[PDB]
Amino acid sequence: SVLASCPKKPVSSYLRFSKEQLPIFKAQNPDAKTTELIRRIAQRWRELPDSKKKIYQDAYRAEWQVYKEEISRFKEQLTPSQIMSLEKEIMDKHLKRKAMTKKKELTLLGKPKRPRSAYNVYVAERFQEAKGDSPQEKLKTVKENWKNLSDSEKELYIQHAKEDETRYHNEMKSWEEQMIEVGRKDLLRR
Amino acid sequence: SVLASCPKKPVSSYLRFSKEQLPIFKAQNPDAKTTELIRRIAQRWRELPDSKKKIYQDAYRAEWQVYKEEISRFKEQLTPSQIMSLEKEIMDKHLKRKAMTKKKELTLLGKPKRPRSAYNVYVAERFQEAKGDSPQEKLKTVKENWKNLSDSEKELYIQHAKEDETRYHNEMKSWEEQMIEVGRKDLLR
DNA sequence: TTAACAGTCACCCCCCAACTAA
DNA sequence: TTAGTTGGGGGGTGACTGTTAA
DNA sequence: TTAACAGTCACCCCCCAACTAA
DNA sequence: TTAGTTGGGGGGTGACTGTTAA
Ligand SMILES: [Mg+2]
Ligand SMILES: [Mg+2]
Repeated sequence: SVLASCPKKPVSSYLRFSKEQLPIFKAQNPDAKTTELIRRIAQRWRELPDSKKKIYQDAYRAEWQVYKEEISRFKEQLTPSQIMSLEKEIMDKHLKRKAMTKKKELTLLGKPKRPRSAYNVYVAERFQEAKGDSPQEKLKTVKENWKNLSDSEKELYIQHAKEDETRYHNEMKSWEEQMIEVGRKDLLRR
Repeated sequence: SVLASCPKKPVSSYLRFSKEQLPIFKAQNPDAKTTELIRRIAQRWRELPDSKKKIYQDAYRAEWQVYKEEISRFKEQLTPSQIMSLEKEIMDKHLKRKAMTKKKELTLLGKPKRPRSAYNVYVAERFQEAKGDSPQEKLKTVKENWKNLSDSEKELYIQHAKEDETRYHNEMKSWEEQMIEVGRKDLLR
């Protein structure tokens, strides 16, 4: 909101060149992957004479002066609630990024999945079957049938969830052992 | 601060017992460490019959109903800016705790200080002599003097800065080997 | 370090809810 | 308490390939 | 997982600014 | 950029001893 309307920083010399060169590179090489294009765009930039590189840098320097003005004026007109709101959206964005990043790291390290409850096994073995014109609607049907489920049938799912608790404790022991060895005792359950 | 005036959740049964016992234990054992008293308080709690622990738990349950009311009333009168401020205050406190925890740990583990620059070694030797009756004011007089320092005499501090940098590397090497024994690649790069 | 550009991909997050380890 | 787990549609995003500089 | 109580200790934080590795 | 480093005054706080439960 306040962060969305906040002036952004100008784009440095190379990225200006890249932004403009990517479409003309993509047009001439349609089935070439973007990584391949950027590799060559970067080459062209490094092979570009400094008389021309400078032109892109001068544009950036002049834009930096517009930005310095725009951000100063923007921050002067912000009320205390808007300043704290801006600070809160920045930190909230930063924490979601940092969370997502650590969830990706833990997945690459091969961290075991947490235990699947008796309800989770019911969702797994009874989702796609149940009526519903949407996944949200299908979960409500599964939840309604989970409540209506007899105590004899609940014991079928309680058992599967008991076997998954055993598999979590065994998998966590090996993973945690492995993590001590890889020098990552910080990841262990305290 | 919205958070400061925010009703706090009731203390659970053990902590109620602790709050009341600590003064009695402290009076009867004046030269005992608080840690030693809490250890004994925790044992008296463990040893307390469940008929008596249930009394402390009933107080808590009844107190939880007062809290549910007080927090509901409090949140209804909060403004969108105050709601957003409270949420920010809670998260800010949480992050400061997590930062401090990592700073204390590194200090516990004996992590060395980073390398200090020519400007740092300059304010380390001449801060005393600097004019001012406040640390903030008298540090300001060394900045305008750091600028007015000729580059020839400024070179005298950059040699002594690198003298310290070599010491930092030797301490860092010893600490990092002692940390791979703890088993923490998380603390290295 | 990391945000600043972009096309494609493959992975994560939100929501619906319930359950439960940390 | 939070967060992650079952399901997936329909959004959102870091890594990849690069350089610059705040 | 962490907030909820407390006494003591040995730090840490935040301000003023400049400088600089990551 | 951020964060940490030089200085310290003037407050703030996690570890330590513990259990409960949101
Ligand atoms: Mg997303
Ligand atoms: Mg990139």
